[PDB]
Amino acid sequence: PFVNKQFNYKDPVNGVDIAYIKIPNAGQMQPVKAFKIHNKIWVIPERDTFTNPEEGDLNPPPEAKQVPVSYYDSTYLSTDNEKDNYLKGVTKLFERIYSTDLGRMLLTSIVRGIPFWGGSTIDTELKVIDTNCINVIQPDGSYRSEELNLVIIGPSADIIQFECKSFGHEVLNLTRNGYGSTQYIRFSPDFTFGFEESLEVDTNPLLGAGKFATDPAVTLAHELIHAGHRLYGIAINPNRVFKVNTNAYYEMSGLEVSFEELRTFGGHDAKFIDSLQENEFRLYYYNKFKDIASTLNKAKSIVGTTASLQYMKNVFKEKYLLSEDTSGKFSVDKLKFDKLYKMLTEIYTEDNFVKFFKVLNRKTYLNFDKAVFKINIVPKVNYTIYDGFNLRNTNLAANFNGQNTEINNMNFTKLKNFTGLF
Amino acid sequence: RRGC
Ligand code: NA
Ligand SMILES: [Zn+2]
Repeated sequence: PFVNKQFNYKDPVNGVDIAYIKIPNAGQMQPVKAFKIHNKIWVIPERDTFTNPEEGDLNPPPEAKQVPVSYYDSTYLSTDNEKDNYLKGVTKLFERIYSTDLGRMLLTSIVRGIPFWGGSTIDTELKVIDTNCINVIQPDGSYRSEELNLVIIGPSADIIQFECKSFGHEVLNLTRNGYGSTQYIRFSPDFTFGFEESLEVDTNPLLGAGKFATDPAVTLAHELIHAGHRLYGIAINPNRVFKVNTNAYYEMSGLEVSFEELRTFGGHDAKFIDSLQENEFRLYYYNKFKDIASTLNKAKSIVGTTASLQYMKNVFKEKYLLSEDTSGKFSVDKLKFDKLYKMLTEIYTEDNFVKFFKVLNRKTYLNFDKAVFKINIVPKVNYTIYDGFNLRNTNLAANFNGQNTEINNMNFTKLKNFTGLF
Repeated sequence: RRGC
């Protein structure tokens, strides 16, 4: 299993994989109970009022002001039972993802994608960037710094606004310079989205109530794919967008979708990014990798004592798949770079995960959500690692009946309709 | 992110 231990929210802290921690949000905060579910990966069963000190208010704004696709509930994830269920739900989804070859590949890439040690001012020393770490309270009450790659945390005010967040740098654009940075994914396994089986209906803002439910494993995988891009510092600048001209409703509103999102979805959506620009990005990141290789060449000493210089240089040799000549200098091989870049951007996509999970899912990112449902994937009678909602040897096994909210209605409670509100 |  990906998660060797079946944590319970109330398990006593041990200061190792169950502990009170603080994140480097450049601000003050009371420690929060966190769980380390796998090497380099932690889960914080709390609403995220930490990564952005300006988004610490969960209370729903006036009914008069609150956009279309959004859902508020200041009380969600405030009780120990909810946190216990949250932990178990997130764990189950990691197992579902890991149970597929594609998921195993993605999670392996994520664990190997340690954020680069480029926090030093002297080019002759390798130093970690502290915002790619968390402070763990040890048994003696003292804090120790631990590097990590990924944190799954509850959503902020808008419960369904799932996304990847990471701490920036005063000068370096860590998610776009090949360095990478610790990724915090706002996510909840307790809700999901409703979509429509007919493409003409799903991509229309005035039609459909959301007959089918999105499998939460796909939603989490989508965020993990973004995390992968960001951990390897190859995310596409959000200002690079596609002026949607394939959907009259998007067009009439001049809506634009970032290339990063189209890439992440994959399939035909990825084709909206022309060859000219794809080549531009590819060369840009190849050069960034070259800079990382040269920085490693100049590294003559290492700061700290958490690992040897040789160990860390090797850690990044494996991450970026660099080559090493007779002398001992690192270089970026074109074939190896293209292979890794392609793996992270074309192999790891939402569309491919749908193929592996054998689930029904939106056929494109360019659609309109229909509704949000409350769900509970923890009980095996409701959802499993192997089949999600479409439980084998039951009436829900075929035709995605488990995702059909009308057939499997006991597993979904519609909380809000979005159709007609755009 | 999910989008529209
Ligand atoms: Na929208
Ligand atoms: Zn996204």
